[PDB]
Amino acid sequence: TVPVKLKPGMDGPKVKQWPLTEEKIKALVEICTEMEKEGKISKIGPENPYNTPVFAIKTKWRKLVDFRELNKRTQDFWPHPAGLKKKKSATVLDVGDAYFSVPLDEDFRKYTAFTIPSINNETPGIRYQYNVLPQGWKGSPAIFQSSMTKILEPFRKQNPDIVICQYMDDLYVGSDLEIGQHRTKIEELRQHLLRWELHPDKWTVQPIVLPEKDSWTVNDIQKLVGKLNWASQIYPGIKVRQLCKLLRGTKALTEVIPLTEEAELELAENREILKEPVHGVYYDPSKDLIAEIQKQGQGQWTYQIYQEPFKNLKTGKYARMRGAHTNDVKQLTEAVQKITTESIVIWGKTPKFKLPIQKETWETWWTEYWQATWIPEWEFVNTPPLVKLWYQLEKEPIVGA
Amino acid sequence: PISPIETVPVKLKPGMDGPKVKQWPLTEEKIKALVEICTEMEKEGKISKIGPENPYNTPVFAIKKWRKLVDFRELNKRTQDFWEVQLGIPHPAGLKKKKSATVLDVGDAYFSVPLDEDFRKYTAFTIPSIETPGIRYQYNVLPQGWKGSPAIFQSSMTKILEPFRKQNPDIVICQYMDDLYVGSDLEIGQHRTKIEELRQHLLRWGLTTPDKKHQKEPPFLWMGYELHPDKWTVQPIVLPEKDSWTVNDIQKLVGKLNWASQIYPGIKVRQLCKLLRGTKALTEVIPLTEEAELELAENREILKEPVHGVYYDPSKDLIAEIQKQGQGQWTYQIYQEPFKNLKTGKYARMRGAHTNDVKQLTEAVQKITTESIVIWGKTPKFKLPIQKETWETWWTEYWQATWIPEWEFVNTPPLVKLWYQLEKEPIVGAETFYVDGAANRETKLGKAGYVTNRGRQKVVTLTDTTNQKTELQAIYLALQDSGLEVNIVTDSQYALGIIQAQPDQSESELVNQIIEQLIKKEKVYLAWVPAH
Ligand SMILES: Cc1cc(S(N)(O)O)ccc1NC(=O)COc1ccc(Cl)cc1C(=O)c1cc(F)cc(C(F)(F)F)c1
Repeated sequence: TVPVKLKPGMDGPKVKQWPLTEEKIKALVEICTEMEKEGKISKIGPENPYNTPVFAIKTKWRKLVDFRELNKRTQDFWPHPAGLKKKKSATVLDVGDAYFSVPLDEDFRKYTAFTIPSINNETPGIRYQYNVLPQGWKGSPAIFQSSMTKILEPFRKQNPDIVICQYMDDLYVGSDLEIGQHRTKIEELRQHLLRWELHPDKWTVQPIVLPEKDSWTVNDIQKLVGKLNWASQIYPGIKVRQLCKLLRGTKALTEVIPLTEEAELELAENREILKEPVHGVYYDPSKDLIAEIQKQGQGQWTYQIYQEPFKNLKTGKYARMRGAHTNDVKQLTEAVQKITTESIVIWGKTPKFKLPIQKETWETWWTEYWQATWIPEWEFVNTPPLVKLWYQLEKEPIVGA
Repeated sequence: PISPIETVPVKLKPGMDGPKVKQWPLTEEKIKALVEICTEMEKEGKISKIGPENPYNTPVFAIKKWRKLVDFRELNKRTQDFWEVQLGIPHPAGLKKKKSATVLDVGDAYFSVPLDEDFRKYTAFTIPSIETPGIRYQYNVLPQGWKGSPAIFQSSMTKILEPFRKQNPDIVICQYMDDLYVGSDLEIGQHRTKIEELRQHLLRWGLTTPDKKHQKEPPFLWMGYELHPDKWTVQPIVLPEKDSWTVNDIQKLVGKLNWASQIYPGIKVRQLCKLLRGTKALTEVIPLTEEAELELAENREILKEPVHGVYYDPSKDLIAEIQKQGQGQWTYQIYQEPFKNLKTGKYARMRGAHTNDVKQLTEAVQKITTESIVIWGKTPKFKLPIQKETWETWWTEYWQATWIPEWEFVNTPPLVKLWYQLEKEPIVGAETFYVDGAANRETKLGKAGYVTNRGRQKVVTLTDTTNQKTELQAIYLALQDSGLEVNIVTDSQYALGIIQAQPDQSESELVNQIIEQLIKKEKVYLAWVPAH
């Protein structure tokens, strides 16, 4: 086994276990009892002070350990196929079981210590740590690196067309073949792997679209002007001078105001300026990727990925999944997973999220709907009224798709 | 007898060394007692006479016959950290109803487990002399008072109860400190036999269990609770009658009163808390007001009530109902069968800078939900004093992600509703007030006013004000002077916040005033435009 180390001066994770539902606890006990038998994990004592949270997801239950903290504290290791985002179609594959075969440095195991909580604190938790490479750990894909090339070299070489990228436990397979032929090449790989539905191009960036009024009212201009003013932070060429001149006086909020020809042009120049994303925005590896989400309501969500304020790398909209209506929390996690997934596909790293949800609310229920082998970073924020109003103006399909 | 269980490898914190604390001098009377006590422990195999090669040492003391007391604060300061010795304590409402439950005190079991031989050196302590070399020892077992003893003991007890548990899945054993609570639905004779099987089993591992003189029997005192076979109650609460109360006495009192409001309905401490204003010392005597005497009086009557709950029945529904006692105050009870509460509670008035009742409601839900997942491993069916339509209208159009688990409506007033709803669009035929506020943030002298489209206008000169307050006052005036339908235009960034949140309570007196005004109108539309 290769000796893995924590980053200099970094101590092990000592994250507390969040309470779980009985259903979920029983599951983990079963899963862990079996793993124990297979010598994948071993119970530990109190002398091991470290801890990483764990939980269960989805049919049967799957175990998911939140190594986010251990990953940060884990040493770094020694490419992203920019051709992945271009392929007509990509399929995600869970290659986590791969690591269970590789053993883990014994000196590093103590850090993988996790706990299965007990209902009503009637008994102490059940502490375990890993013997083999764990799923969700930064080091696992890293160590098992050489072994993943070997099993992939043939398939790749055979199909030098298809692009394959690996992130944590997932394997992203990018191709251009038609559906059937794609799924076919996938199963071909599966099989190959069994012995040991995204569309990147279709993701067009949407432009803001200023309202088109038959006749404008004082209010319509006030709102339109507020949005533009704000939006001037992105497009400096945006002007609201002539518009703000129509706004002189103390007219009824509902009174119709005829537009002068300057206002006409001003709005017209403004519409042109909005026709395309701002010039000069490029991705920077040395910097964190940022994902901000705003709840638009009616099941609609708008997001923006960027590293520098107002210099978006991508922006978008997400509409709740079928049967997610009464659950805001559900819609958001599904949005996070989708935004996080596109991020991986495009940049090969997950972004940190600015979630318009209260810490407690999110932390109480997000795992009930989580489904990825990974977990991004997040912070909770207070959406500025205007930022919401702005991206609510994004353009949408003539009819649909 | 010491336990034949393997030791847990302990180490001193990063880099630091074992303690070398000086032995406080003692009286012949005390040294005498320590010599005897220690001789016993040495005999029992608990401590080992060691030599001078040990540079470490911890101070020993004698208390009241006499009892030895070793001070490991230093050692604990140098001893590695351990697993959080189960910080969460069990709540009676979460214990499953069982035909029989037995308590097994495994106390002196700190002295019953072996100490990592490598670490024993750090535990060295010294018995004085009348002067000459004192008698030196070190521990061979978990020292009482040492940092790792609780965790190592609990870890040990867990290993030990492992086989027995697998062989008796019907039986349930709870581990809490130096105690074992063993319960089952077996026939009382069968239960008793298994208990004895266990004593014998623990005995096998060097864990002496109680004798008939130390054996506890129902009811059981549990963190202020009395656990009876088919229900729990709370140990009577005592309110010290006096004719002279100091600040300290009053706070003390408030403290207990606050704890009792959880279980008991109707507890109040406003007039009593009032007594704490401007206090200069804890010993300061504060005379009780009339209202205060009355309060304290009625509370005593409330505590004289037989408030009880029941145990958990994992086969029946878990229902949780909520009421809005007052603004910001919420009460709840979690039961399975009507009136048979597992537990009840109350949530202190949150003083958020700006929020609304429907929000606070969801926050209460959440706390209860988290609390439930902890106590029962499940989340309750909610019975909320809010109409599904009211919930639907607020949530779907609220800037923040929010949610409530499966719930139903229960019309038990007062209900939680939306105190107002800003119009979606401008109002036609409604005066339009263009409000504005400005102030020298330095001299704090400002002006607030408006100008409606109908020609009505006003301006007020304010001193000792802030710009935020002038702008807010601008709006207040508009609402104040406007009719039941008004359109308000402001370039206030904060108002932008009201439009999004539509709060019905806040920290600002101003905002609160405005809210009253807002609530009162029949139709209000707030519009924001960039300043200048
Ligand atoms: C209190 C009682 C007496 C009898 S009886 N007929 O006297 O033997 C039978 C059941 C019960 N209790 C129940 O049905 C439900 O309670 C229980 C159900 C199961 C178990 Cl293992 C213990 C209890 C307790 O009463 C109990 C008492 C304590 F002091 C502390 C704790 C603990 F620390 F674990 F939280 C639990």
